[PDB]
Amino acid sequence: NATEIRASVGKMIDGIGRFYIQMCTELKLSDYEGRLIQNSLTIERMVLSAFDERRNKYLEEHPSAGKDPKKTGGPIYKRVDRKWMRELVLYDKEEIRRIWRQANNGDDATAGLTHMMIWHSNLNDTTYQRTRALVRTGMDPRMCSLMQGSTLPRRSGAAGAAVKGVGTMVMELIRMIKRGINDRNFWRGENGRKTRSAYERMCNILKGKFQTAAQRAMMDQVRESRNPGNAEIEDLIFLARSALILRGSVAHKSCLPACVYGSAVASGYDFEKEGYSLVGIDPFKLLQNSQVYSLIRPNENPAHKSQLVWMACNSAAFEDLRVLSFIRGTKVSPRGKLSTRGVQIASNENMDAMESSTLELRSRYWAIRTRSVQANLPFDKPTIMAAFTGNTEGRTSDMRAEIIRMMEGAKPEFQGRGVFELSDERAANPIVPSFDMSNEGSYFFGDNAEEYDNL
Amino acid sequence: NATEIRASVGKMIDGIGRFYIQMCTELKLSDYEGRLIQNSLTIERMVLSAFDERRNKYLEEHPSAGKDPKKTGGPIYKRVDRKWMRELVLYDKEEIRRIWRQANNGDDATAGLTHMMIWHSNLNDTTYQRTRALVRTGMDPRMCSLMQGSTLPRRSGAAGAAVKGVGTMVMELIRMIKRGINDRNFWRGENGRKTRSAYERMCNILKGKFQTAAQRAMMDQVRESRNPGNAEIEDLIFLARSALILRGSVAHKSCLPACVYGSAVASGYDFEKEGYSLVGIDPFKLLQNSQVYSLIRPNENPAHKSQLVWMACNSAAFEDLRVLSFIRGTKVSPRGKLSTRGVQIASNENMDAMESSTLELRSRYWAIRTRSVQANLPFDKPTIMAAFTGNTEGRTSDMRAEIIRMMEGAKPEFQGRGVFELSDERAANPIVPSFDMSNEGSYFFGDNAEEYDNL
Amino acid sequence: NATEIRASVGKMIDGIGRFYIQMCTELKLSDYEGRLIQNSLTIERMVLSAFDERRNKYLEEHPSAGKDPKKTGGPIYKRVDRKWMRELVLYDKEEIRRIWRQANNGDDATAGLTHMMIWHSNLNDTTYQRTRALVRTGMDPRMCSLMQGSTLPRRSGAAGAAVKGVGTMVMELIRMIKRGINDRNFWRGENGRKTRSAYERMCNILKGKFQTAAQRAMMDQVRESRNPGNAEIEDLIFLARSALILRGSVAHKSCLPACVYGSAVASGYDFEKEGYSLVGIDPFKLLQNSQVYSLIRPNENPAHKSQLVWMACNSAAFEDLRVLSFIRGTKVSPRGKLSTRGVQIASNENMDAMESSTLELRSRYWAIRTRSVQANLPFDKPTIMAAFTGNTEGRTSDMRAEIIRMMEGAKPQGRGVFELSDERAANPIVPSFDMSNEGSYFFGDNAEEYDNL
Ligand code: NA
Repeated sequence: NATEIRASVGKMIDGIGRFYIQMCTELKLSDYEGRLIQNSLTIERMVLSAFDERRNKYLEEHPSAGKDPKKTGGPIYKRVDRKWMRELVLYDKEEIRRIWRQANNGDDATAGLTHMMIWHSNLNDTTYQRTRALVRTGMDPRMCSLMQGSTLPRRSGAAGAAVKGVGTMVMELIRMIKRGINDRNFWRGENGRKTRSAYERMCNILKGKFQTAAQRAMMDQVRESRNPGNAEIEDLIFLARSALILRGSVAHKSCLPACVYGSAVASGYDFEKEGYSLVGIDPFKLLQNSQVYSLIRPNENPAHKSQLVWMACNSAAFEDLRVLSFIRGTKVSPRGKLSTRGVQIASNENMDAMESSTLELRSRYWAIRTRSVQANLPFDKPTIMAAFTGNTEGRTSDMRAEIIRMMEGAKPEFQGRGVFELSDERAANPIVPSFDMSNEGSYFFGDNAEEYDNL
Repeated sequence: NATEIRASVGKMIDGIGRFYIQMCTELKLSDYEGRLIQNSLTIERMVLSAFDERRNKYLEEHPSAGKDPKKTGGPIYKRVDRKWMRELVLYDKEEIRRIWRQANNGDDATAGLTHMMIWHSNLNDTTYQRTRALVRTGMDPRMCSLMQGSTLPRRSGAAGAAVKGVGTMVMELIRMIKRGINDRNFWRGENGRKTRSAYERMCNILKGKFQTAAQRAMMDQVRESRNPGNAEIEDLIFLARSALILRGSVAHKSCLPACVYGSAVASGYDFEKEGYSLVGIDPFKLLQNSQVYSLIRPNENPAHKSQLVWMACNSAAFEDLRVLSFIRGTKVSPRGKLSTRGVQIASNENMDAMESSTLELRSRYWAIRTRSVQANLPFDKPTIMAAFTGNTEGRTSDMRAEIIRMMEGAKPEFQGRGVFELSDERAANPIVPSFDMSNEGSYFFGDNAEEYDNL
Repeated sequence: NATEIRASVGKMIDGIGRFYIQMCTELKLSDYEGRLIQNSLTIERMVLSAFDERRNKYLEEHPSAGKDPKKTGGPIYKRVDRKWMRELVLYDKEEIRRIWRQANNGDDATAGLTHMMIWHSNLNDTTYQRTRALVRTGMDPRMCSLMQGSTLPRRSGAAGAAVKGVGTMVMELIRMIKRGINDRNFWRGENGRKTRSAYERMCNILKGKFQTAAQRAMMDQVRESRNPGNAEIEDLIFLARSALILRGSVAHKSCLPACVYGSAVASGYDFEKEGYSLVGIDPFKLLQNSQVYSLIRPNENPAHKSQLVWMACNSAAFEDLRVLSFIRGTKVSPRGKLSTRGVQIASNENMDAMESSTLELRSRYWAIRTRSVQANLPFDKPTIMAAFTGNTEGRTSDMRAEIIRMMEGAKPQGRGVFELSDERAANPIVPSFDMSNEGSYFFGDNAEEYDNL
């Protein structure tokens, strides 16, 4: 029955590929322009917008975007007369829906839509900073390593929860609890009932993330509080600090851009026959054989742009760079050292100086997510100081004292990688890694990237 | 009437040059020795000392320096027999005053004295750290980016105030308030009236720096407190933290050393005819055409010494390094990464190992200070954490809550730079910069420079 | 009489060498294998274990190690058939004691045992991080620069105490005071008298470290408290923060591995004739003439492994890297920038990928510890913030206010640098620092935690 899931997962990868090929024909893009990752993002955004229907389920629309809510589109980049031309294309949302379902043989393929949504979330996590959003909710900016999927749409329920990190959940809870503090009628009446049911659902999702009985117990107390306030906000802050040392269980999905899937179907490949699994070597096989191009701004390093895309494709922004450097075979530097900005090109950017280069998406080894010798690496001092702080004042409980005790005695042993040679297609001989101890361990060390809430 | 100001500003630049030429002839310096920036500083110090008359208005004299208060002087460096010789010269302050007024055609030229004072202030800001002075006044050492002109003399009135930053003002206020806490007779008597009038003047100067109505309002409350104490000190600390995010308006004057002005007049240049403006391209033109040399210690990078002087000449220590790197055309590294120390050579240093090199003071572009596409860059995490802290305990108010609300929701839209080609003398086509995002943004990131209070 | 101490110190250096030569012959190691620093560490551990007799005086034994407490040993590495072989050797502790005393001409040579113990402490200080142990005792992890000899054995006598830093002493006091808070029979009875006598001894040792009258006075109050608790713990935390700015006086002993001493005696050298002094040029002379090899893991920089050993040999982990870089002649990078791990090889590590390289232990200059132009360097911002914090709330006293005043107004352990050609210390060298280098060895530290094993 495990190969039956591989057939269904391959069936939707086939669907994303079939759709992207039709969109390239529809937009009349050359083979090079079809492999441009900037064009792939625009095509992906149109489907999520067409099926969203202003629900904020698959993406988040601009306030301007809601000027003609029956149409969707974005920038399409073409190479004309030795220069890069940008044009704003528009299609009817009903037309885009028709083409998407047509590529999936009449089906809706909600999973195919979700797949591209998580790929966008992984790209935003690897690209943009979230420290300003943490400060608004009264959080420590040093918890940036807990923000998995913090850019997901507001109403992406089932799909988003699996990818969201502990800090992302505490943020959506603190945001919601602070909204209750203002007006007392928030949690009362018919309207209140629905919001209370979502409150208990979010608390249970976050409870499932924690893998210690003490952390789960404190989340139970927060959920049972019929009228939450500043007391629960402080408990959630404390639980966020524990997540730094006593890490929660967060799922990482390796979602590639649509152009990769499309260019593999164009050659000739039946993902429904061969099957497909996001867990093992299948994503690495596609990236080794892939050919993706990207627009590049002046004073940008195309090797750093490649690391940005390669890391987002593997959902590795929150993993140890010393492990990523071993798998990649090249130093995976922290984000602050990257001479690059977002993959997307803003509308105010000038096209005259824009160039393109080949994205380097290959790896020396491949790895399977494992959540048997193990070498465990220490946390950096900012993580240690952010975790063991603020416990000298305020609320106290038997559960807080128990959690702090587990934090102090925290063992080296969670979301690991089993490294194998590319020639070892069947995962015969696991490779014991040999880390370069001079590289930084956190992708967010000295982070200087753009803030997400800028547009 | 705008060209009438250019003629008067050119008249004092002519005066500084005429004076420096006379001092080189007076001291019998070679053409190379006249272009040595160590000699330029000594000559500049003698004028500020001659007209100060122990007022602490243009400089700050050593306690030893007041052993013969009728004379002034310093180290003069000459190249004799393949080595650098240092000698201590002494002149009567009346003689130095006579030579200064003779070069300015009998005038006093107070503006010319101020100009060299601000140039010394900009050099000290770019060179020395002030974290120990911040700790003495109970401040956050991470507010080092608010210490513009923190080395200006205490009794430098109107001219110095325009250059002083928000943190410099909070320091001089807290220093003054703590002396009021100690002695109860402070605000009483003739001294009390004067010191209270200076207190209200400093509060209004700092109030003018802030560009939000809420910040100005809190400064009014601090001024109206007829007997200030620890309550106002805590308000001033909070306002300093707000200045990190809601930046004040501080004036930056590009003041070049006297040797540059002197070497331009020596060739033949009438700054009174052509005019001169510190705002536009005139300082960049002088630096492009300039030829300045500097003594250099062992294990010092002459390129890093050049960045130190070039940054001080443009008063850019408190600006974004990614903008300075674009204008300079070369990476403008943070101060911690500079393999250099102060420009001045201490009296205890050994001359045998001393060498000299050519200062690289040229730039790829020039820029005019503007206080129209704009790309806004995030603050580093130490700035964010220093700004949003300490507000959980202690004082709360309608004004404090309003300021924090503006800080949390602060938009990126704080003085910018307008970049132009050197071939674009009339500022026709503005250049949209392309930053290298791998460079650090703060000149004080990982700061390791000497403390200013050591001598 | 100063040359009489040089003769006795040379007498024990000769003993360590005589012993190591006998151990190489006993273990049948080649000349190369005798110069492998991994073999030297194993040999050194066997002597400390044989004479310890489970006292925790010279080392700290593993719980497994106490499965046959009459024997001792460790991993010995040999080069067989182009590969590195590891074998676990075992010897009777009485046999190792007999071989050690025979090399010192029948004497016990406790100083020689202490010498290798301090060398192990210096290596652990330069290698492993102690931030997790700091958090357990409620301390600031930024006080890592105060942890000299924090890995020394529990019952290490006078010699070990002298090497311990201020933060190491506050840790052993807070640990002990927290044990008194829990159980009250602690300060009562025969145990109570002894444990109280050790408490007053530790307080006086730490009092001697401080070199300001105010800091010494606050330690007196901590000692006189007949029943200490959380009040003294907070006083000790405050005194540790003062040590960041008002540094204490801690002794640093340059102890080289036994293979260095052994390889110098093998050639032929009478340390008892020439004498030996850990203070001056003698350790630098040995390192200049030394030839030491080290096993090296994949993706490790042998130049960084060399810096690790050279720094531990000079007990320099807690000194300014800008001074160490001037003496070394090469940039001495912070520990976070080093592409290396511990010198020792764990039992779970695979020998197939292991290689060896030559340790670069030479220096451009030598220096004598001096505790006359002086150039003083600023503290980094984490040190400043860790020192001036927590004084807004809690306990207050005339002594705390006096110490903070001395900290805020504090004016600027030195090194006197000389050329290698200047053996008689004629011309002191005024250093010329590279101001781009980081000043603290622990800046951005990413090394393994000492307690994990
Ligand atoms: Na970056």
